[PDB]
Amino acid sequence: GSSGSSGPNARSQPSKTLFVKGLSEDTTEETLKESFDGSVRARIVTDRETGSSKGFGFVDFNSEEDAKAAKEAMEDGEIDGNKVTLDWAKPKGEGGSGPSSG
Repeated sequence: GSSGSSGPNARSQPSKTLFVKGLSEDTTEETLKESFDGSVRARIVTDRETGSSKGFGFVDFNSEEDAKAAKEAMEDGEIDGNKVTLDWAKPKGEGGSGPSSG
């Protein structure tokens, strides 16, 4: 039962835009936006060869807070009958430099 967290629960501050991966080639920014009750806008990536929705985009929020609160909601949500994974749009680097012990 013991359940409870504080803050973003990460090393650095959270992101305002939520990364949504696992959409349907048809999934439009429209269905992606609504999916998150609170967001202000939505974006979807498209291929340059085929010119069709790759299957992932992003959801812009007024603030990291609103975004997070929306992430937990759609945490296990599925857009257009398809499971989607929400993750904080954050880079990585030239491989793996940053988080370490010694």
